[PDB]
Amino acid sequence: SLIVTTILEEPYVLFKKSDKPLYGNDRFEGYCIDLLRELSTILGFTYEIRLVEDGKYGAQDDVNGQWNGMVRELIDHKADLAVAPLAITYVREKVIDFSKPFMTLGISILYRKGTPIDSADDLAKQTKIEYGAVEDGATMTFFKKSKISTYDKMWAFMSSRRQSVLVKSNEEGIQRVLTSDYAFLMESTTIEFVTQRNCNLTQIGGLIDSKGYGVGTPMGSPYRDKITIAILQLQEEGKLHMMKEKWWR
Amino acid sequence: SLIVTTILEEPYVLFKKSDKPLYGNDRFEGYCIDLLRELSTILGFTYEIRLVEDGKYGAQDDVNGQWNGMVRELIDHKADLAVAPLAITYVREKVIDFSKPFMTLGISILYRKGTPIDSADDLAKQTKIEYGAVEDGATMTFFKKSKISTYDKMWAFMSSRRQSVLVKSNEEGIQRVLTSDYAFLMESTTIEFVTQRNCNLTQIGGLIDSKGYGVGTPMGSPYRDKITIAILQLQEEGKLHMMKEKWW
Ligand SMILES: N[C@@H](CCC(=O)O)C(=O)O
Ligand SMILES: N[C@@H](CCC(=O)O)C(=O)O
Ligand SMILES: [Cl-]
Ligand code: NA
Ligand code: NA
Repeated sequence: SLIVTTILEEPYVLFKKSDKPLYGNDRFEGYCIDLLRELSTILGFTYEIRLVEDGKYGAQDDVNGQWNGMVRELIDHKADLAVAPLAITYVREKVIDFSKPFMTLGISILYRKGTPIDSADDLAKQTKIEYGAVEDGATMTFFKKSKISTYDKMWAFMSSRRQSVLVKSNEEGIQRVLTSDYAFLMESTTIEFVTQRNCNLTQIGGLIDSKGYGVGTPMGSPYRDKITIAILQLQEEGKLHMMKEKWWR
Repeated sequence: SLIVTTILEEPYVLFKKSDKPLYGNDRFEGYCIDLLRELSTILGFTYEIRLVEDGKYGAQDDVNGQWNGMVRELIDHKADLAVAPLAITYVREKVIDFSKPFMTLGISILYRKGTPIDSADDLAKQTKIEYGAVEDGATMTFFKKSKISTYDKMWAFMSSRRQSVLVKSNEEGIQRVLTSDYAFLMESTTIEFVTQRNCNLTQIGGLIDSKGYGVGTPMGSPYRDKITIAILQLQEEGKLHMMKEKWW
C-alpha cells in the first residue's frame, strides 16, 4: 500500500461525520479523498491516508534550508504521494515531483462586500485594514519572493507584523475576516468555497497569479507520470468537474 | 541546436509582416515564439523553427493507430520540441511527453450574438444551426471519445457530416461562423482572441472541459522537466501574463 500524506483543508480533506467511530481511510472525506479513490481505481494501488505531522504545506527555512510540511515528508520518503491542495511551484519542483494539475487557481483576496477596497494595490497603500496569509504556504512564498512593487510592499507589511497578521491555517484566516477588519490573501479555489457559504464575503479583484494543484511525489517517482495520465482521464470523462460540483455546492 | 516544430495559428504563431523578405527564425512571431525565446534564454539552447509539414496538430488513425501532425514529429524524433497551442491530452500523453501547462483553457462555443443558444445542449437538440470543429485536433477527439450523452450526440452529428462541418483550421471555422449559420467548437483561449476583434461574435456557454497547452517533447526527453521549471519561473515572475496581454 502507498502511504499518502495530506492535510485538513475544507472542502478538499475533512473528517467524515458519523454517529459511530470511524477507522482508517474511512475517517476522511472531501474532494481530494474522492480524487485519491478515483486514482486508485484507475491505477490499481491500495493506500493508507496519514495527516501530515506538523500540519504544514511546505516551505524552506531561510537559515538551514530545510523543508517542512508535506514537501518534507516526500523528500524524506516518509510518504509515497501527497494528495492535497498542494500548489505546484518553482521552488517545490526543484525538490519533489508533481503530477500535472487536477485544478487550476490563483492567489486573490478574501474580504467583505460593500467596501472601497478593489485590489491588492488598495490594501498595499494603507495600514488601517490588516491583511495576511497562511504561514509557510505558497501564497506567503509568492509575496516573500516578489519583485513587484505592490507585492513587495505587502510583504514588508506582513513580515513586520508576522505575529499579528500571518495565520496557521486558512480556517484561521477566514475566521479573522469574519470577526475583525482583515483581508486574507488566499487561493481562489478555496475563496469560492468560502463565498458560497458566507454571503457577506467576496473575492476582491482578480487573480494575482496562476498555478495548479498537483499530486506530489518524491523526486524520480514512477507514480508521477502514471498519476498524470489518470488525472487526464478523469478530467476528460467529466469526473473532476462532478467532484468539484459535489464539494463546492 | 534544437529543432522546434510548430504550426501557424493566430496569435500563437504567425508570419511576421514585412517589406523585406525574411529568413529562418526571423519569419515568425507570436505568443509561442515569445515563449520559445524566453525558454531558450533560461535553458541556454539555440534552435531552428520548422512548421509541421502536414499542417496538423496530431491525432491517431483509428484503424492502424498511426499518428500525424506535431505529435508524429515528436514520436519519430524529427523534432526536439513542439512549441505551439498543443493541448495536453490523455491519448497524447501516452505517446509523447509534455511540460506542465503554460496556459489553461477549455473547449467552448463560438457563435454570433443575440440568439437563444446558450449551451452545447441547445446545439445538440437541433440541426438548423450547423456546428463543427477542427479536423484531427483535440476538440474533435474529445467529442469522438466522450461517453457524455450530449457530446456523443454532437459527435454523431459531426462525424456523419464530416465533409461539410469539420474544418481544416481555426481560421476556416471562424470564417464559417462569420459567413453562415454555424457555431464552431473551439478552444476558449482562441475564442477570446477572436471575440476581442469581432464584436458580433461571442462565447456561448461556459467551458465544456479543462485542459492546458504544454510544450511537447519525445517520450523520455530530459528537456521536459527542465521546460516545466522554466515555465514555472516565467509564470511566477509575471511574464506569462504579460505575454498573453501582448498578443491578445
Ligand atoms: N495551497 C497552499 C497553501 C495555502 C496558501 O498558501 O494560500 C500551498 O500549497 O502551499
Ligand atoms: N489546440 C488543438 C487544436 C484546435 C482544436 O482542436 O480546437 C490541439 O492541440 O489539437
Ligand atoms: Cl509533468
Ligand atoms: Na520536480
Ligand atoms: Na507522456
